[PDB]
Amino acid sequence: LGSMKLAELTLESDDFITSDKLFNFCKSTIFGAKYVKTDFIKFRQYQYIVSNCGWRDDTDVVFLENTPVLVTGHSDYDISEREIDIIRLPNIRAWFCQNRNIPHPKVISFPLGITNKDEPNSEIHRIIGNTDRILEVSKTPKEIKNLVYMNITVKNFPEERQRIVDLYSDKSWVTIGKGEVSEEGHRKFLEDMYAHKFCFAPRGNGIDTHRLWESLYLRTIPIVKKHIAMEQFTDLPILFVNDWENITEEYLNEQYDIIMAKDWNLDKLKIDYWYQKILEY
Ligand SMILES: O=c1ccn([C@@H]2O[C@H](COP(=O)(O)OP(=O)(O)O[C@H]3OC[C@@H](O)[C@H](O)[C@H]3O)[C@@H](O)[C@H]2O)c(=O)[nH]1
Ligand SMILES: [Ca+2]
Ligand SMILES: [Ca+2]
Ligand SMILES: [Mg+2]
Ligand SMILES: [Mg+2]
Ligand SMILES: [Mg+2]
Ligand SMILES: [Mg+2]
Ligand SMILES: [Mg+2]
Ligand SMILES: [Mg+2]
Ligand SMILES: [Mg+2]
Ligand SMILES: [Mg+2]
Repeated sequence: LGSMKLAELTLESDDFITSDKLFNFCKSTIFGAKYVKTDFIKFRQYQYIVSNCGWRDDTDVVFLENTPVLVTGHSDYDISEREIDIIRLPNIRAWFCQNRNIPHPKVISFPLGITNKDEPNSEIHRIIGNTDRILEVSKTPKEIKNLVYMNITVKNFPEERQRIVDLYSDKSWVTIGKGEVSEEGHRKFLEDMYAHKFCFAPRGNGIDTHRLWESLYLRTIPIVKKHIAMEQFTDLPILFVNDWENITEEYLNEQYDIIMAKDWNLDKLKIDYWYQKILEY
């Protein structure tokens, strides 16, 4: 009903999606959702019994046969056919997950969103988890320097990321950013991203990527390869590509005009949407 254009996006400091906010939300057992780090699903030693085993100081044993809402994240691991036995539990009303990798209506994707700043005793997390710096940049005048921003660690998924660097590095309509994860390097990254219409947001070790959401919060269009993990985000202004070949200035100019003209479900970018989505169970 209240959909809007990407350029009309406004953010408050608590809007930003992080996995910590959903984990934190689920800590209040009143809301009837159990949060399990995906590793404890993949390497379960019982078919239907799992535990966070002291992750986030949570040592509760979870009986999935008596769990109405399951939420998994804080892991590059996906939910796939290997978890079909858990999905088929008649008692489970919904499975909210990062990296959905099975076309099952019970399994609901949620955005990876931004790095968890509170990740105990981690400098990198403290830096690139700063949502205040995202909010800060998002309120400055958006002045476009170029068409597409490129700043990716190729090593993390080279079959896609190597093609992007090899094909597009030398284009006049591409701006390269050097990887720097200092507090100044992170600010520079966000300011660079903000000053482009698009950024390359290829998948990494995990299918979902922080860069995808960082781009959208800065009202920049992320370019992402089509994947079942992304199939529930088609109502966000993401440019979904079949492959990484034959991206041209004329192609992106046209896609910019089409995407910026449409209305999008931008409330999906705000954590309150996913609180309410869980609260519906
Ligand atoms: O110059 C830069 C570049 C990057 N960054 C930060 O670094 C983050 C990660 O960028 P990288 O390309 O190195 O990492 P990836 O995108 O491959 O991995 C990310 O998404 C996929 C998940 O599986 C990974 O756990 C997550 O780190 C960016 O989202 C951004 O927050 C900077 O702060 N400055
Ligand atoms: Ca690069
Ligand atoms: Ca193509
Ligand atoms: Mg069992
Ligand atoms: Mg996961
Ligand atoms: Mg998951
Ligand atoms: Mg992280
Ligand atoms: Mg990381
Ligand atoms: Mg990029
Ligand atoms: Mg992809
Ligand atoms: Mg063309």
